[PDB]
Amino acid sequence: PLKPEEHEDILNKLLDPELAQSERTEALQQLRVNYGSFVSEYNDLTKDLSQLQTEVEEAVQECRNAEEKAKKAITDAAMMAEELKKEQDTSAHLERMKKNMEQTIKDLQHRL
Amino acid sequence: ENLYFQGGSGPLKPEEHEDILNKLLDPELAQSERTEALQQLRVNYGSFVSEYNDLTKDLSQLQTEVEEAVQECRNAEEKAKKAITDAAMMAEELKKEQDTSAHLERMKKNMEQTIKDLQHRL
Repeated sequence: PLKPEEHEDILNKLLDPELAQSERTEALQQLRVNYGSFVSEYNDLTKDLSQLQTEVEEAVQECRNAEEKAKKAITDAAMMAEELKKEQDTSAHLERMKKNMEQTIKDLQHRL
Repeated sequence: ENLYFQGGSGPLKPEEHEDILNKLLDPELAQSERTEALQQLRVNYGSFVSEYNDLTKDLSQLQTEVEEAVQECRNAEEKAKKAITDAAMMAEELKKEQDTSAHLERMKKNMEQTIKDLQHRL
């Protein structure tokens, strides 16, 4: 888009009514094209901004999903860790009884 | 209700800008109405460039804001996958230990019956 000082210069060249009609129409073309392109680019950058805001919110919502999924996973892992410890104790106890009964069987086998 | 412009008007519409351009085309136009029309274009353009610059800087901040949000989302999703994989591993080891305990329970009864039979043989 034209800078305000360049727009002003076109305005001041158009201030002379003695200006040649070829440069008069040329300057009028400059303002016309510049303004049409300006409104187009303005509208373009406007919708770009509204979409970028939706882009932010979607990213934040994908972050809300991810952080909550992680937290649930961490809690479930801790719960299973507690349950695993209990089961390890049961297996250790059952292993010791297996050894005890293995020893008892050998004694019985030697006595028969 | 634009507050960048004179009055509550917003930017000139392309047809209104064009009408002013066609008023400056008249060689009979009064020099006072020529200066008036040039003033219209001047005020409108300065006010429009002001609002344009503001929405311009707004865009760069949303762009940095997007990437920071997406990268904090990349992190969060990576954290979640790490957590879920650890949860899966804990589930597998818990399943293995539950299988081991069931096996040992079956073995205990088997040996209990064996002991009884052997003891009855004494």
